[PDB]
Amino acid sequence: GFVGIRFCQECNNMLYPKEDKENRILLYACRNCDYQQEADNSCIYVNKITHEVDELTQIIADVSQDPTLPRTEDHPCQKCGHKEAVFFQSHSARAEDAMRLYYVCTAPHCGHRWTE
Amino acid sequence: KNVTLGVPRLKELINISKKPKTPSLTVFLLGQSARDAERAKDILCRLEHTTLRKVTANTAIYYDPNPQSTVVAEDQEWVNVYYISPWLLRVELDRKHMTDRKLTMEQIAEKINAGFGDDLNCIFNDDKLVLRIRIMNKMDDDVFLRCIESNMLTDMTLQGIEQISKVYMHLPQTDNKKKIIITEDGEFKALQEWILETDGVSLMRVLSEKDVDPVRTTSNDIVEIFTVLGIEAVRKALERELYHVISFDGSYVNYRHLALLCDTMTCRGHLMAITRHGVNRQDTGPLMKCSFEETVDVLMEA
Amino acid sequence: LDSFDEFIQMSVQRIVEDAPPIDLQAPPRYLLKFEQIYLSKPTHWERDGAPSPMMPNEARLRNLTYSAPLYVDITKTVIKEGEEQLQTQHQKTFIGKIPIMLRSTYCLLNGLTDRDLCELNECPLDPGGYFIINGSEKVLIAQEKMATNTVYVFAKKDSKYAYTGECRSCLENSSRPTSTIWVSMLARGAIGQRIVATLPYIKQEVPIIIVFRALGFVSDRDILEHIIYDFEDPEMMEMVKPSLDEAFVIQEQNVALNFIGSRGAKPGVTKEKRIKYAKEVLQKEMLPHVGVSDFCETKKAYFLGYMVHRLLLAALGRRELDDRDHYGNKRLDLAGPLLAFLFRGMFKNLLKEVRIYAQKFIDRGKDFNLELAIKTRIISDGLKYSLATGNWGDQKKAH
Amino acid sequence: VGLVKNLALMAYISVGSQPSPILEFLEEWSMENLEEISPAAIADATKIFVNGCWVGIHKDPEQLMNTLRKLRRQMDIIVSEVSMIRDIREREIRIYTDAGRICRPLLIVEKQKLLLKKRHIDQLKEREYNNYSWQDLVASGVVEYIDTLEEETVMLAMTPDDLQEKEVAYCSTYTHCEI
Amino acid sequence: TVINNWLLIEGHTIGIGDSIADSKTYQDIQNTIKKAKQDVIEVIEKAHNNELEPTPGNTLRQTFENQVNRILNDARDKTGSSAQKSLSEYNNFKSMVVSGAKGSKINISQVIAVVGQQNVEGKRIPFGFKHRTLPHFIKDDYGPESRGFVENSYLAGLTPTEFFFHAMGGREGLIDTAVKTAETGYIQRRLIKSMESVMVKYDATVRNSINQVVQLRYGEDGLAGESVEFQNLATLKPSN
Amino acid sequence: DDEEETYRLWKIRKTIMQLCHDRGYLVTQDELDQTLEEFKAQFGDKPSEGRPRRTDLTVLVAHNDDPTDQMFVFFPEEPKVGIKTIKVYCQRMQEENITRALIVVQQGMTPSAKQSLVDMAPKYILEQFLQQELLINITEHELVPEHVVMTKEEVTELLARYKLRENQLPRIQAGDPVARYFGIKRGQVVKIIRPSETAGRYITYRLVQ
Amino acid sequence: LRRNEQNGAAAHVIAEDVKLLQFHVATMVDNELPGLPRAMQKSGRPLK
DNA sequence: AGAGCGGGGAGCCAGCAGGGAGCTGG
RNA sequence: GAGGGAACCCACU
DNA sequence: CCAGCTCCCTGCTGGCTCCGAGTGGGTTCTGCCGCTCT
Ligand SMILES: [Zn+2]
Ligand SMILES: [Zn+2]
Repeated sequence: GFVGIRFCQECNNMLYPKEDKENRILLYACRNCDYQQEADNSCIYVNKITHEVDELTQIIADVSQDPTLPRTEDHPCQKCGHKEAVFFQSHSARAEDAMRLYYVCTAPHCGHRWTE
Repeated sequence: KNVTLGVPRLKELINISKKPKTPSLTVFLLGQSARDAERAKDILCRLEHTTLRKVTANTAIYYDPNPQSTVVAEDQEWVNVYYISPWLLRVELDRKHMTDRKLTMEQIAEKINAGFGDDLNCIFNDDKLVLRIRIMNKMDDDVFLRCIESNMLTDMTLQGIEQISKVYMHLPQTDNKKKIIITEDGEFKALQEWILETDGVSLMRVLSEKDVDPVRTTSNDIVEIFTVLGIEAVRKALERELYHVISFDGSYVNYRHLALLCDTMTCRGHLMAITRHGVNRQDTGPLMKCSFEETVDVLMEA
Repeated sequence: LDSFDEFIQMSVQRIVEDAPPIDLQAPPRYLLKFEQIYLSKPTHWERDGAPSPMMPNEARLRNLTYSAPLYVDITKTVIKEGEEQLQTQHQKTFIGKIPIMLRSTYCLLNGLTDRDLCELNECPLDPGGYFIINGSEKVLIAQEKMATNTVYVFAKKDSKYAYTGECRSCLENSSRPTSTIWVSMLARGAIGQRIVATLPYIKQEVPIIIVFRALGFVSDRDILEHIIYDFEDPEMMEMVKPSLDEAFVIQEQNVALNFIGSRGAKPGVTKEKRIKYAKEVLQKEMLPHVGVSDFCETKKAYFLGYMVHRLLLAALGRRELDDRDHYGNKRLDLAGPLLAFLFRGMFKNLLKEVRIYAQKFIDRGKDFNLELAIKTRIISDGLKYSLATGNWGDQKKAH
Repeated sequence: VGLVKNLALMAYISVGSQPSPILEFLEEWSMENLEEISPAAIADATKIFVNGCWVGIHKDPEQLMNTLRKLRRQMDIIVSEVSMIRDIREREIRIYTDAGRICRPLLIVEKQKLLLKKRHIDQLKEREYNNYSWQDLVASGVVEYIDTLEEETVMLAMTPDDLQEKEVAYCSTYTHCEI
Repeated sequence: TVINNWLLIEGHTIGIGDSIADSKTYQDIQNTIKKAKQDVIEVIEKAHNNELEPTPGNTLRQTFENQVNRILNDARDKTGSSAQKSLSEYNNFKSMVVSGAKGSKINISQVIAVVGQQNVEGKRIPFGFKHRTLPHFIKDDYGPESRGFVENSYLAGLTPTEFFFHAMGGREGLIDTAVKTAETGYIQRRLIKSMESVMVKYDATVRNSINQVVQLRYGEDGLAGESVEFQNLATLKPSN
Repeated sequence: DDEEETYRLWKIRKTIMQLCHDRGYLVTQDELDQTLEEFKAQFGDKPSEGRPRRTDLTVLVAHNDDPTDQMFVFFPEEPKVGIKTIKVYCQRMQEENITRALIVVQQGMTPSAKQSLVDMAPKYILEQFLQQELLINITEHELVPEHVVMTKEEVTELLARYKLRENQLPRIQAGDPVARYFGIKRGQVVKIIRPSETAGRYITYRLVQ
Repeated sequence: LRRNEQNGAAAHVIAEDVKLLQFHVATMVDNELPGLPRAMQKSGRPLK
């Protein structure tokens, strides 16, 4: 589970993690000023070595408007039943181990993306 | 295998280069380990460099001040079986990379306890492959755990040898790297035996290794063979490398020219590069040296 | 022909307009302003002095240079103590001779029919597109360059920087030498990987968050609004975190400009002069194309954050690295841009010499003639030398 | 070798233009300036670059690109040599008006049909009579100049035999055709 | 002299009729190319539907590229072999190839059957655009005609994409010559200056200018290299 | 682990036996081919426990021609080796009156230790040899040809046949791995026998520099 | 320099003129030494 | 007034700043 | 019966 | 005792030299403009 950058509400800087031993709990403290805050998550950091599998969250629906993309009729959209979908490979640096085809529905107002 | 040939390899040969573009070893195996594939794979795995980063799926850091009540709540049972800094390092190892390296988790754990001298304690269990790291007893402990986590990921060797980035196992179909034996009938028989190719040079460790042939295992690195085996050995290895470069095209050069070049580069006991740094540092006269290169520098020197 | 026509119709006029005016003081005050150019047709002046329309064959045979005189309107205002401004208008002052591309708009072969060309002993199938310098036909080979004002992210191999964003920022609508900024990222070989910025005329690396504070954004939230546009992306947060860690120690704007000015070409001994040097670098010299005037800091900060964002997109593998040999990343300096670069340099030299001469004649004298002030040999011989030799610059720096 | 090159026959290096009329059109065509936006609007919008200067963002990039191409194809506010690129995946629109860009004319294809009809050829059989010329062919929206960075988003048919197709047509979204 | 004056009687030419193949051979070459292109499409469908199993030592790109290149090289080899089997004894391309005077069977294959795959830096034609080799292809097109397989011969003539990809391929050879000249010359100069003074002395030893022994005998046997010949040892290989 | 380090100790001991046999020292045929079973039975199985102990592995050999010409082979317990260690071992070499020894270190010696070795070299010859370097016999490699250390009479006969000086011969460094294997000093000449593609056999000579 | 040391002269002009003498002699011997300006002909080209 | 004259990469070698035994010194 | 150099460009194999 | 303490090991990094052979042909340039003195 990823953790983002949390901000001090007074001076809008970055909250650094810290512990207080008396309560012995994790509190996020700003160090531009002297503000502290209780941490909702005990997660401080996760490193995700082999969790670059997810790519569908990087696709936008606007690629259905690309004239240079290949179109197919044999993969209907599950979300709306439109026959035509553009398909493409992943445009990332993690593509070096995958010929995975991602499909995007070409019908406007739907923009559904999937794989196989 | 992306081995270099032609003009750039000849340049790396006559200019005695400490950094070949693709350094390699030709590891030959002894006995049954040469014959069957699985023991040769054992040899490969014990030569292949494996850090923690290769076998790790995730490393996460937690604030878990009470291990009796784990904040992850998926590790609770065996932590309570075993049960300190409040900072937890939870390491999840990927299943397939855990299996194909033929590792078991206690080997990893004893590697950490050996490397850090039990300054930091390690709990482990699997059945999700999970280790847990805490630090036993102003440069805050989460930042120290950051630092040791990066040290575990990058500069920690589990198995294998550090300079060998990759190992390719293959069974040669040609007689150039087959095992040629003389049978009891008296013929020459070519035996197909599994050989390994590497992407780095650590030839001394590899030669010392279990079931590796200490006789025929060789490198393509000239400096490394010179440092490990001597000057007549690097004379023969340089002969072999030059012959390979020349005869890759099928072209033939008489042996005496190669022998004369190798004898010239190995006559004075060290590897004399075909450069100004090798030729201009002999006991030749100043006029030959100035005719070759760095004319004014040589003439001032004389 | 089109590039030369743009050079003459537009580029020399904008070079004259772009020239700052001559302020000279002893003290009497002298302002010199260059307003409107005029280009005649190619004419020859013999030793008798009568102007004649010069044909291209005459230039080829007699080893002349096919050039046209360039006249400019100059206004001189004199400010005296207790006396109003004096406005003198020198109309159509000769300042040099521009070589004319053959069969261009201002060539004498323009608009001529094939019969008219054959009466002039010119081939109608001759394309034009060249100059006649000392009777020699000289062609300006177009020169490739990387495209300006565009962020390109590469991977410096065998370097201590893993990824490097780059923008040869050049001010549009004006001729001005390009200033390159390098927002880059260190290699893993440091607890984190930090984003850094290499600035023009700054001898040392300065971190990017210090620069963002130096344009006047002290909150990390304000800076990250310019760098990261969607806060629901954690990985780009994880890579921007080491920069905030390395640049936390500077928290306000003035100490940030001090940190910038600490390693210029000449560090200012006065802290206030260091702050002024930092303002001059961060405004005039860092990303000139997004803005050059005062109070243009938000557009410049947005473009710098875009450059950092592109760098982080490449470092995530989320966007492909740019190709140097991709030819949409290249521009072709034709005769227009090349001659405009030359003419900017030589007009700067002409202004320098006129300013020196008039300072000399107001330091001991009281007035100067402006006709004697302008050395037309500067523009004329510089254009003639660069087109004749091909060594494209100044004569004394030809190596 | 490979360092000295030669132009192709119909290649034309762009001479340069001023960004000002395109900027005035963009300001009055629903583009929001960077000074007057909150940064939160940037994430789902399309950034607009004019000669490499980020001048604002737009919410409907396809309609803006269609309007821009329609303006260029009739020799309106945008002149014919201006390059207009939509990085659709990257959510950017780059407009280039500067010099040095090398472009070439291409036949515009709309709905698998050339906009070049027989009336254009019949008019171009009599240049010396009708005063119809190539510039009239550009002004009719039939051909347009595409440079290298714009060519990386167009879909070219080598011949009009490609526009007329069957079976696995390979492509039904041709935008341009080789002359 | 004798053979050149007999050649006035016999005569020797090359024409456009030596590059013509049979109609049956044209059909065979077209069938081989069609089948191989269909095989490449099948491998593309296998990789796209995630049914391509990576091989030891290779990534998925490397296995896909190796398998596609194996299919295309098998196509080029089979079409070439069909082209040479089509040749008559009166063919002049064959006449100069079997004499060894000029050309190879690869030239006959390229002229008659298939030019083949055009490679830049040992790989197929790279995606110089955004995932396209040329703007005449769709994005992420890994098929043969997109990535530089010229399915035409030199007599058939190349299509414009094939022409451009073949120009990309030939520019590689021009560059390799023009940049190998200087490095090879520097290597020759360094070798000469390293061994210029080494010579066989009158006691048959091989010594340099410092009179230091490099070899005790030249080539370890004391023989000159212009008179030694390839021979076979008759007692090495046979059994006991 | 005790088993693998016992394997290393056995292989080091076998390599030292082969080395001492190559130097002319009297090493019997039984201890040339000492198997791992025989090493385990004679010395032990658990070095960390201490049944094979490195100071118990110290070898003493004598030359074939000269019985009083003896060489020690020491195996220090500690991984590094410092000045007190060479001082202890050299006092031991004094009290058997032996001038030659090998020191098979694990990790290595500090620079002061090697400097002390060079200082005491005129009286007692002490050769450092890392365990990693001794885990194989490099003279059994296919690249290393047959080295034979020449006697002084043979060197003088050589230089009279080829009318040569010492500096006109090819050279080999004293720090060469084969030169370290044979324990040869400067001024000695090594006769290298190697096979030849053209001649069959070729004999080179190398002066130690 | 001979004129300057023949009469009375300051130490700093002597040191500067010694610097010029050293530069001229060194550029006669070698005209590509880094960190110092190239000795040039009055046309602008460097000397050989 | 006018004339001649003063005035790009790729690979080595060396040199510096940080290590870490360690004899001399309580 | 023989009085310039240098730089740069183009080309040839 | 144990803290003090010198002297050879490693490593970054700026200086520094090198980058095919042989041919034609061309052009432009060196050698430059203010003077101080009669
Ligand atoms: Zn705060
Ligand atoms: Zn849909």
